[PDB]
Amino acid sequence: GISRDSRHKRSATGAKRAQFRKKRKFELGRQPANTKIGAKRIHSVRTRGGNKKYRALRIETGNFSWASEGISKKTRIAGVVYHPSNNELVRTNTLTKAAIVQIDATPFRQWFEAHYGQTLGKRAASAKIESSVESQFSAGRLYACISSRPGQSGRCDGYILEGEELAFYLRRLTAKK
Amino acid sequence: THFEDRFDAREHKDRSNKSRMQAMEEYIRESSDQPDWSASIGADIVNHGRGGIKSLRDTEKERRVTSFEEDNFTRLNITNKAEKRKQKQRERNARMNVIGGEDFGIFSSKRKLEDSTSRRGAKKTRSAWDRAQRRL
Amino acid sequence: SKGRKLNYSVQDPIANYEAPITSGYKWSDDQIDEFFAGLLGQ
Amino acid sequence: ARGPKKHLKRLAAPHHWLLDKLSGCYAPRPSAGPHKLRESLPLIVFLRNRLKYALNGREVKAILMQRHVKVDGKVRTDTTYPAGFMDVITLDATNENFRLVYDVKGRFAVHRITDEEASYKLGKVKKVQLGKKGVPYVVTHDGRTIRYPDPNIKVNDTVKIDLASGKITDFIKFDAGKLVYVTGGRNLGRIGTIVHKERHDGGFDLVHIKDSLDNTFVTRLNNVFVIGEQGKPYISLPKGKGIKL
Amino acid sequence: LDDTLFKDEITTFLTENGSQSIKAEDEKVVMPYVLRIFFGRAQVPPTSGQKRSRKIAVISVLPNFKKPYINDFLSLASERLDYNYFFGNSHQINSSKATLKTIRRMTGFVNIVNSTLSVLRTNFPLHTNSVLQPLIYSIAMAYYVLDTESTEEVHLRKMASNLRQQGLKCLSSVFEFVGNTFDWSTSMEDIYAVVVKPRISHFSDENLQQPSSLLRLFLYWAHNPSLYQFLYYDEFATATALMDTISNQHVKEAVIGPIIEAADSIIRNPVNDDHYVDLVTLICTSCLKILPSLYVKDSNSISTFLNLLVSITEMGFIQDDHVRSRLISSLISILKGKLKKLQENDTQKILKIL
Amino acid sequence: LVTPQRLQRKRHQRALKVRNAQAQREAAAEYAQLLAKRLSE
Amino acid sequence: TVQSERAFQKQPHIFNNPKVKTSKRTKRWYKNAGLGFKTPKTAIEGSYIDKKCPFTGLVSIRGKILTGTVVSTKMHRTIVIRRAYLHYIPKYNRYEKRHKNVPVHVSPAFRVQVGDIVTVGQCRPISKTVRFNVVKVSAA
RNA sequence: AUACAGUGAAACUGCGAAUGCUCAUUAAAUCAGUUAUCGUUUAUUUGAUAGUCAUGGUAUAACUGUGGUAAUUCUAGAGCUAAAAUCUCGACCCUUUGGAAGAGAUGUAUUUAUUAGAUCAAUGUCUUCGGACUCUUUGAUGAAUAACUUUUCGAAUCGCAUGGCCUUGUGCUGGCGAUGGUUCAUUCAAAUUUCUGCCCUAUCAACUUUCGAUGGUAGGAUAGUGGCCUACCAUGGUUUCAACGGGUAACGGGGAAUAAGGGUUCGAUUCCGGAGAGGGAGCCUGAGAAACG
Repeated sequence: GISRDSRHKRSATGAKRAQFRKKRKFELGRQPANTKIGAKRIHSVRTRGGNKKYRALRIETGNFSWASEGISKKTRIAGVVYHPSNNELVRTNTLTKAAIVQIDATPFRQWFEAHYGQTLGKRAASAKIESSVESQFSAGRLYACISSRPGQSGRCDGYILEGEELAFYLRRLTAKK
Repeated sequence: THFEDRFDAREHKDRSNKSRMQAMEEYIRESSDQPDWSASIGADIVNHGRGGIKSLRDTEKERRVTSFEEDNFTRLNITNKAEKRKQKQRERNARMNVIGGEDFGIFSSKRKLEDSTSRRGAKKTRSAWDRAQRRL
Repeated sequence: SKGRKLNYSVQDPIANYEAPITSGYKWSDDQIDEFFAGLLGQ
Repeated sequence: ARGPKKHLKRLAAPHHWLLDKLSGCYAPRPSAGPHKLRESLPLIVFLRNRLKYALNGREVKAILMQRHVKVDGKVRTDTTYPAGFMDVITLDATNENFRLVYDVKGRFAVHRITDEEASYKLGKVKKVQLGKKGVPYVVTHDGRTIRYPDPNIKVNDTVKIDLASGKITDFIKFDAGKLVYVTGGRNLGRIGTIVHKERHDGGFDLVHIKDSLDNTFVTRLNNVFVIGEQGKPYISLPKGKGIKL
Repeated sequence: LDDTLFKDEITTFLTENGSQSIKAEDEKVVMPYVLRIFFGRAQVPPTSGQKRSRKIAVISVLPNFKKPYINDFLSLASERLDYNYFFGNSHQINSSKATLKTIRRMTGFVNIVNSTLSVLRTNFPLHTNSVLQPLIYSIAMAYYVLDTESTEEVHLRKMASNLRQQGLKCLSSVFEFVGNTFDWSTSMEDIYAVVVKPRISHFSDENLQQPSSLLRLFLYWAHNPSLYQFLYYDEFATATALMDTISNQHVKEAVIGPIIEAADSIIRNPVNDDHYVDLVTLICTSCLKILPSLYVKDSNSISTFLNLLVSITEMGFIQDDHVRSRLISSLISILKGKLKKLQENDTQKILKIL
Repeated sequence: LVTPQRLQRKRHQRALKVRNAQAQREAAAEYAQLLAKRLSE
Repeated sequence: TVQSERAFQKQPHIFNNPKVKTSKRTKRWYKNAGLGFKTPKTAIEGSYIDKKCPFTGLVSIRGKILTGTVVSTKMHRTIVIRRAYLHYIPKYNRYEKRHKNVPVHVSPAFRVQVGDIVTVGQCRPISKTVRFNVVKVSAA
C-alpha cells in the first residue's frame, strides 16, 4: 500500500538498514485526489477515529474574498493559469492550494456598482480602486489565488490578488509568455 | 539541566533481611540480653519426628504467616509450582543442614561478614579528622 | 537523477516478458521502402 | 499489542498500595477515571487490603452497590473506582470520613476525619483558560473544571472547594515561603516551608524547601501542592509532620 | 423547487451571462413564477442555520435581473399588502383591522424590504405607489396600536413596537440610499404629517442614550440641501426637539456629532428660499446652547465642531453683540480647555477665529 | 398514542431546560457582581 | 533578490492594506521566544522570508537548549556543527574525545562563520535530519 | 386488566468479539532511560457544558401459505406490523424589599478572508495645610465582520411526585431517579520524537546520490510535522575520534526481574525482536486491526 513511513529512506550515515515490520494502518498515505474542474462530486473518507475528511474531485464554485474592503462571495471558477509547482498541473487545470486562477467578475462588479454607483473602468476616495483591478473588471476575468487544500477540506477558497502579489504573478506570466 | 525525580521504589524498599548476618545476630542477642520468647517442646518438633525440630528461621516464618492470618484473615492453598518448589527446597535443606534444631550450613556457606562490617562500612572513616571526631 | 537521467541498463523482470515476437509483417519491406522514399517527400 | 492492556500481575502493582505478593496472580486494575492510574487507589484495595472492612471481591461488590460508600460527596458503584491522593472517602453506616494523604515512606495513608472537615476538599489548580462565550474555566489536577473562578487564580495555585455543592470557596497563590506538600519526585513526604524557586524555561522550575529539621532539598514544581503558611495547615495532618525516624 | 438542489441549480442557470441563460421574451414571460417561488422561500422563516443560509442566498440572488422585474416583485409584495383605506382617505382607516396576522404580514414585508435595500443599496429603484404607501401605512397602524392599546397585549405591543422600529429604520435607510434618484416632492405632505404626528412631541427625552433611525433621518434631512424642503415644510418643531436634545446633557456623542455637522451643513450651504432667516435664527439659538458644550458636555468631535465654528466665524453671518459675547465666551472656554492633542494648523484656524 | 405520562415528561424536561438555563444566567450574574467588586477593590 | 523563488515568498496570515499608506511597506509579524533569549533587531528589520526562522517563521522553541561549534557552512540556510565532548570508558577508566557532527538550520539574520560558539534550541522536526535551530551567536 | 404491564422463545437494535500457536535474528537497530508534542488522535472514565408537536411518515424479521432442487446455514415469488423571554438606558417615586414608564439588542457546527486576545485612589510629591499633581511611590485597569456547506444541532426516549388553583377542565402547574446529544477538559491508550547508554575486527577505507544521497522552496498525502511523496532546485553528507564493512554461537541481553533471610554469583519472573495463520495481489468495519478463523 501507500505509506508515509521513514522505514525506507537511507540513514543519515548513508547505508540501507533492515526491514522492521509489515506496514501498519496509522502510517498510511491515501490516494491523491487530482481535483479537476466540473460538476462538483464529493467523496467522503473515514479517517482515524470517526473523523470525516472530504475530497471533492470537481468544482465550479469557490468562496473568494477581498480584504481590500472585506467582502467574500461564492463565485464560479473559470480556469487555471498559473501554479508554482508543475507546468503540467497548470496545463491540465487541476486546481490545488496556492493556485492562480481566472475567476468571474460579474457578481463582484454587481456588488461594486450597487454599492458605489460608479461604473467600473470607462465614497469617491474608496471608489478610486486600483487601475489593473478595474482593467480586469473591464475584462470580466479576475486573477485569484486558491489558498486552500482542496483534497483535504473538500472546499475551494481563494482571494483576488493585490498589488505586489499581482505584480509578481504578472511578471511571472510575462516572463513565461 | 536534566534529571529524573522519580519515586525511588527500590530505595524506599527494605534490604535489612538481605543484609542480616546471622552469627553476629546471635551474638548481639547474647549481649543485648533481652529474654527470648522461646516455645515449648511440643510446639517445636515437626511431624512425629520425621523431620528435625525446626529451624529458628522457620519459627520466624511460621510466626509471620500466622500474622498474615492474624490481620489479613486468609490462608494459602495448594498452588502447584511455587509451593512444590519451596517445600522441596526447604525440606532438602532440613535434611542436609539442620541437626537437632540448629543449623550448620551457615558455616558451610560463603557469605563473609567483613562485607557487612567493612571497617565502619557505609559512610566510612577515611580521613584523620574523621577519626578524631569519631574518637571524641 | 530520480528518473530523469536515462539509466541505460537491462531489466530483469521485463527481459523475456514479451520476448520474442514472430515478424508479423503483411509486407515484403521492399516496395514499402521504395514507397516511403516515394512518399510526400517526393 | 493490538491496543491497551487489561490484565496485570501482582508483582507489577504500584508501591504505594503496600500489598503482599501472593494473594492472587492478577492485581485489581484501576478503572480509568478522575485520577491517573499510576498514583491512584482502587476502592477494592481500600476496603479489602487496608481497612479490612471486606475480605472478598464479591463481598465488597455487594457493599459497593448496597450503595453506602460515598466518594467526593457522590456515591460510586465501581469495584475499581480510582480514589486518589488527598481525597475523601466517607461512610454513613460508621459515620466516619477519611482524607487520603501521602506518607513520608511514599505510601498512602488514611486520616480519620470529622464531618465538617470532610465537607471541603482542596485542589491543585493546574490551569485557567478562556473557553467559549468568553467565560473562564479553571482546571485542577483531578478533572475539576469550574466556571467563573477568581481572576487572582493563576496556574499552579491551590483552591479549597466545598463539596456539598461542588463550589470554590478559598484560594492560595503559590509564592515564596509557603507550606508545601511534596507529592512526587525523589523527596516525597518531607513537608516544610519552601525556600525558593530556580526558573528553567524549556526545562524545569526547581523548588528548594526547608523542612522542620531545617533541611533544604530540591524538588520539581510539578510535584508541588500548596497548603498554606507556616504553623497553619488547612488539613488536620496526622502525627509525624512528614518526619521519618 | 427542490431544496437540496436549490442554490446550486440557481448558480447553474439563473446566474446571468454564463451557462444556460434564459432568452429575453421567455424570461419576461416567466417572471411571475420566479417571483412566486422566491416569495415562498422568503416566507420560509430562518429558524435554523440552513434556513439562514437559504434566506441569505435568496436575497443575494434577487437583485441581478432588471429594474422592472424587481419592481414587479415589490409590486407583488404591496399586493400581498394594501393601502386602500388610508389612501382613499387622508389618514383614516375605517376597518379597524390591526390584527396580529396583519402586523405579522407587515413585519415580514418590512423584513424583505430591509433585505432588498441592504443588497441593492446604491442601485435599487423607488416606485411611488409601491414603497411610500405601505411604509407609512404600517408605521401609522404601528403608532395606532401603540396609542390605542394598553399593556394588556404584550404580544401586540412588542411586535407593534418592533414593526415601528423596523419601518422607521428602513425609511431612514431608503432616504440614505436613493437620495435624489427621483422627484421626492410627491408625498412630502403625507409623509411629513406622519413624521410630525407621533414622536416629535416627546422627541427630547426618548432617544438620548443611543442614536436612532429618526434622529439620523433628521441628520440626512438637514444635511441634504433638497430636504431643506422638509425643513421649510416644518416650522422647525423637529429642530426644536433637536435644540432640546442638544441642551440636555444626557445625550451621546454619537448623537451630538452629526447634529452639529448637519447644522453646519445648513450654515455653509446657502439657498435662495424662504425661512432661511428662520434657519439662521435656529443657528443663533444653536450657538446659544452650544455655549455650555464641548468641555462639560471626543477629540474628533472637538476637531469637527472646531471646523464648523471656523466656518461659522469665517463667513460670520451673525454679528450681533449678543452672539459676539457668546463667541468670546466660547473662545475663552475653548482656549482655557486642553488642546494638547490638537495640531498646528487646526490651532491656526482657532487663531484665525480669534 | 399520546398519554399524560408523555405530556408530563415533556413538561418536565422543558422545565429542566428552562430552570438550568436560568441557573446558568444566575451564575453569570453572580460572577458579574463578584468581578465588579474585585475590580472596584 | 529576496523573491527569487517560484512562488511569492511571503509570510502568511499577514495583511498589508495598500489603501491606507504606511512607512515600511509590510508590517512584519515577529514574536518573542521568551526562555531568556532576546529578539534581534536584525530580525525585526529583516526582510528575509524564512518560515524556519525561529523569530519570524511560525516555529516554536520549547525544550532542550544546547550549543556547538560549526565546521562547515556550505549549504543554503543551514550548517553542520561538530562537538567533540569527553566520553568515559570505565573498563579502562580512561577519558576520550568524541564528536557529534550534528546539523542545524540557521537564520540569515545571524551571520555565522567557522569558529562560532553557537547556542541552539530544539524544535518540532524541521527536516529529515534536523531538529535544532540557532538562537545565539558568539563568533571568533 | 375491554391497550398492555408476570413470564418469555424467534428477531430489531446497542456493545464486546483488537486481552491463538508455529516459523525467521537485528549491535543507535532493538531495548532500557530521559525528553518533546505552541505539532497530533482517542470508543471508555469522571467534570463542566446548548431559550436562538395532546406528537409526522415509515418498514421488517418472525408468522401464514405456496414452491423449487440431489444440496447447503441454498433459494422463489404471495400475504402480512410560528413563538419567546432576556440584556442596554432611563421617566418617575419612596424611602422601603426599591418598582420601574419608555428608549435598544439576542445560536452553536463547517470553510476562508478580515478583525481580537494608555491611566487612576493618597497614604505619594508639593503644600499657602485648604489643597494641585499622578511628575517621583504605596496601590489599581486593559494591553467580531464578510460570507462558504448534503446540515450538526437546540431529546418526537425509560423510574416516580398529587399537590396547588378553579376555568373542575380530569385544566394548569410542578418536583426526585435512567438512556442520549454539543463542546471542552480529564482518564485509558496510541503515534512519532530529544538525548543517554551494548560485543569482536582495519586480515574491513571508503560510503552515500544506481527509491532524495544533503538541504531549500511549493504542493499532495497523513489524525500531525518531516524528501514521507512530486515538482523546482542547490551539490551534498559520514570517515581513521576507523565511518563503512565483516564475523557475533544476537536461545541473546536488559540491577528487566524478585533476589541468593549465608549456593561463592545462584535461583525465580519479565522484555526477546519480527513474521506467519495454503501462496503472491487487492478491498472492507471499528476508538483502536492493514483482523488474515
